[PDB]
Amino acid sequence: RRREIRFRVLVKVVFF
Amino acid sequence: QLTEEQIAEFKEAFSLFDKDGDGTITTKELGTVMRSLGQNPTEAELQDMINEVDADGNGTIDFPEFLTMMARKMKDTDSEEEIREAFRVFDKDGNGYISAAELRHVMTNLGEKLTDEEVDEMIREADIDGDGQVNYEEFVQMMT
Ligand SMILES: [Ca+2]
Ligand SMILES: [Ca+2]
Ligand SMILES: [Ca+2]
Ligand SMILES: [Ca+2]
Repeated sequence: RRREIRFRVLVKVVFF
Repeated sequence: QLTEEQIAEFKEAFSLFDKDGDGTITTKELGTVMRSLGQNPTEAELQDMINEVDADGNGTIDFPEFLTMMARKMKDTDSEEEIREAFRVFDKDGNGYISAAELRHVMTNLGEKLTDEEVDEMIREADIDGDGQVNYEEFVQMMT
Protein backbone atom coordinates (compact mmCIF):
# COMPACT_ATOMS: atom_id res chain seq x y z
CA ARG A 1 0.00 0.00 0.00
CA ARG A 2 1.02 3.68 -0.32
CA ARG A 3 2.47 4.86 2.93
CA GLU A 4 2.44 8.57 3.46
CA ILE A 5 5.35 10.18 5.19
CA ARG A 6 4.08 13.25 7.05
CA PHE A 7 6.00 16.45 6.18
CA ARG A 8 7.39 16.84 9.75
CA VAL A 9 8.79 13.27 9.69
CA LEU A 10 10.34 13.90 6.26
CA VAL A 11 12.10 17.02 7.52
CA LYS A 12 13.45 15.04 10.47
CA VAL A 13 14.93 12.56 7.96
CA VAL A 14 16.54 15.44 6.04
CA PHE A 15 18.31 16.63 9.24
CA PHE A 16 20.47 13.48 9.36
CA GLN B 1 5.93 2.58 21.93
CA LEU B 2 5.90 3.54 18.26
CA THR B 3 2.55 3.26 16.53
CA GLU B 4 1.85 1.36 13.32
CA GLU B 5 1.56 4.71 11.54
CA GLN B 6 4.94 5.80 12.74
CA ILE B 7 6.58 2.46 11.89
CA ALA B 8 5.03 2.65 8.40
CA GLU B 9 6.41 6.16 7.89
CA PHE B 10 9.87 5.03 9.03
CA LYS B 11 9.81 1.95 6.80
CA GLU B 12 8.82 4.11 3.83
CA ALA B 13 11.68 6.57 4.62
CA PHE B 14 14.12 3.63 5.03
CA SER B 15 13.11 2.36 1.60
CA LEU B 16 14.17 5.66 0.03
CA PHE B 17 17.74 5.07 1.26
CA ASP B 18 17.86 1.26 0.81
CA LYS B 19 17.31 1.37 -2.93
CA ASP B 20 18.52 -2.14 -3.56
CA GLY B 21 16.23 -3.43 -0.80
CA ASP B 22 18.94 -5.64 0.76
CA GLY B 23 17.95 -4.44 4.22
CA THR B 24 20.93 -2.12 4.86
CA ILE B 25 21.88 1.44 4.02
CA THR B 26 25.44 1.84 2.74
CA THR B 27 27.62 4.92 2.29
CA LYS B 28 26.96 4.66 -1.45
CA GLU B 29 23.15 4.71 -0.86
CA LEU B 30 23.37 7.62 1.53
CA GLY B 31 25.53 9.52 -1.00
CA THR B 32 22.95 8.93 -3.70
CA VAL B 33 20.15 10.27 -1.48
CA MET B 34 22.07 13.31 -0.34
CA ARG B 35 23.09 14.16 -3.93
CA SER B 36 19.43 13.87 -4.93
CA LEU B 37 18.63 16.55 -2.28
CA GLY B 38 21.18 18.85 -3.97
CA GLN B 39 24.02 18.24 -1.48
CA ASN B 40 27.58 17.05 -2.33
CA PRO B 41 28.85 15.16 0.76
CA THR B 42 32.41 13.88 0.76
CA GLU B 43 33.24 10.23 1.15
CA ALA B 44 34.48 10.93 4.73
CA GLU B 45 31.31 12.74 5.63
CA LEU B 46 29.24 9.74 4.39
CA GLN B 47 31.42 7.24 6.29
CA ASP B 48 31.06 9.26 9.52
CA MET B 49 27.27 9.61 9.03
CA ILE B 50 26.79 5.85 8.51
CA ASN B 51 29.18 4.91 11.30
CA GLU B 52 27.65 7.28 13.85
CA VAL B 53 24.15 5.60 13.34
CA ASP B 54 25.55 2.05 13.05
CA ALA B 55 25.28 0.13 16.36
CA ASP B 56 27.29 -3.01 15.65
CA GLY B 57 30.29 -1.90 13.68
CA ASN B 58 29.49 -3.52 10.32
CA GLY B 59 29.55 -0.15 8.55
CA THR B 60 25.91 -0.22 7.37
CA ILE B 61 22.51 0.70 8.88
CA ASP B 62 19.68 -1.82 9.11
CA PHE B 63 16.05 -0.95 9.82
CA PRO B 64 16.25 -1.50 13.62
CA GLU B 65 19.30 0.87 13.73
CA PHE B 66 17.37 3.38 11.59
CA LEU B 67 14.32 3.09 13.89
CA THR B 68 16.48 3.77 16.97
CA MET B 69 17.89 6.90 15.21
CA MET B 70 14.42 8.13 14.07
CA ALA B 71 12.62 7.48 17.32
CA ARG B 72 15.25 9.63 19.04
CA LYS B 73 15.06 12.41 16.41
CA MET B 74 11.28 12.52 16.86
CA LYS B 75 11.53 12.91 20.66
CA ASP B 76 14.30 15.50 20.46
CA THR B 77 13.79 19.23 20.12
CA ASP B 78 15.24 20.49 16.81
CA SER B 79 17.88 23.22 16.60
CA GLU B 80 17.26 26.65 14.93
CA GLU B 81 20.30 25.85 12.74
CA GLU B 82 19.09 22.46 11.53
CA ILE B 83 15.59 23.83 10.81
CA ARG B 84 17.04 26.75 8.81
CA GLU B 85 19.31 24.41 6.82
CA ALA B 86 16.48 21.97 6.13
CA PHE B 87 14.21 24.74 4.84
CA ARG B 88 16.86 25.62 2.20
CA VAL B 89 16.84 21.99 0.98
CA PHE B 90 13.22 22.48 -0.05
CA ASP B 91 13.23 26.20 -0.98
CA LYS B 92 15.35 25.75 -4.09
CA ASP B 93 14.70 29.14 -5.58
CA GLY B 94 15.48 30.92 -2.30
CA ASN B 95 12.14 32.85 -2.34
CA GLY B 96 11.25 32.08 1.26
CA TYR B 97 8.37 29.70 0.38
CA ILE B 98 8.29 25.95 -0.14
CA SER B 99 5.83 25.53 -3.01
CA ALA B 100 3.97 22.32 -3.85
CA ALA B 101 6.26 21.97 -6.90
CA GLU B 102 9.38 22.24 -4.71
CA LEU B 103 8.09 19.68 -2.21
CA ARG B 104 7.11 17.30 -5.01
CA HIS B 105 10.58 17.77 -6.55
CA VAL B 106 12.30 16.81 -3.33
CA MET B 107 10.04 13.73 -2.90
CA THR B 108 10.49 12.62 -6.55
CA ASN B 109 14.26 12.99 -6.28
CA LEU B 110 14.29 10.88 -3.06
CA GLY B 111 12.38 8.19 -5.01
CA GLU B 112 8.92 8.75 -3.53
CA LYS B 113 6.43 9.44 -6.33
CA LEU B 114 3.41 11.37 -5.05
CA THR B 115 0.24 12.58 -6.66
CA ASP B 116 -0.53 16.28 -6.71
CA GLU B 117 -3.28 15.64 -4.09
CA GLU B 118 -0.71 13.91 -1.81
CA VAL B 119 1.73 16.83 -2.14
CA ASP B 120 -1.05 19.31 -1.39
CA GLU B 121 -1.96 17.37 1.74
CA MET B 122 1.64 17.40 3.01
CA ILE B 123 1.68 21.18 2.44
CA ARG B 124 -1.58 21.52 4.49
CA GLU B 125 0.25 19.98 7.46
CA ALA B 126 2.32 23.19 7.69
CA ASP B 127 0.49 25.95 5.80
CA ILE B 128 -1.30 28.39 8.12
CA ASP B 129 -2.19 31.42 6.00
CA GLY B 130 -3.80 29.30 3.27
CA ASP B 131 -1.74 30.24 0.25
CA GLY B 132 -0.82 26.61 -0.48
CA GLN B 133 2.86 27.21 0.25
CA VAL B 134 5.02 27.03 3.37
CA ASN B 135 6.90 30.16 4.48
CA TYR B 136 9.70 30.04 7.05
CA GLU B 137 7.50 30.83 10.13
CA GLU B 138 5.08 28.04 9.07
CA PHE B 139 8.05 25.63 8.61
CA VAL B 140 9.40 26.50 12.04
CA GLN B 141 5.99 26.05 13.67
CA MET B 142 5.65 22.63 12.05
CA MET B 143 9.05 21.55 13.47
CA THR B 144 8.44 22.99 16.94
CA1 LIG C 1 20.95 -1.39 0.52
CA1 LIG D 1 24.77 -2.15 11.45
CA1 LIG E 1 10.67 28.51 -3.11
CA1 LIG F 1 1.49 29.60 3.74
